[PDB]
Amino acid sequence: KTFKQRRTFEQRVEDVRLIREQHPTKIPVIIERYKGEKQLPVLDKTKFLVPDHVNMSELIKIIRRRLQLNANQAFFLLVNGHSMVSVSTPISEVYESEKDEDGFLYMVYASQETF
Ligand SMILES: COC(=O)c1ccc(NC(=O)C(F)(F)F)cc1
Ligand SMILES: [Cl-]
Repeated sequence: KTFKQRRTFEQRVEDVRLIREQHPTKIPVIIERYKGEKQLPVLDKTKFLVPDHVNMSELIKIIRRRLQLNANQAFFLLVNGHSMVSVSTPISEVYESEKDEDGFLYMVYASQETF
């Protein structure tokens, strides 16, 4: 079901190495619905190439636009399994501290803060 489950550590590593060589200015992001989630829809895809200059506040806005949410639907975004300390951090900086050993940046969303 989940991305890590579908692809071998070997395959996730190689894909990240390709994105480096074909989309060098992009952060390779895995974005996934919380397995519990009842309310929000599933995304049309899993793997996103995010411009390395957008901050986390703008990435939340992008995903809310991609889910076509409305103003008063709740949305929470975990990064590397935990809460974002700050939405104003640039995704280039977030990547350098929160990336996985395979080289993706893993995110999970829900309507509840309690995942
Ligand atoms: C130079 O701009 C692009 O080609 C480009 C890159 C990524 C995305 N999409 C997202 O950030 C996503 F996936 F989170 F919605 C949209 C356009
Ligand atoms: Cl690029």
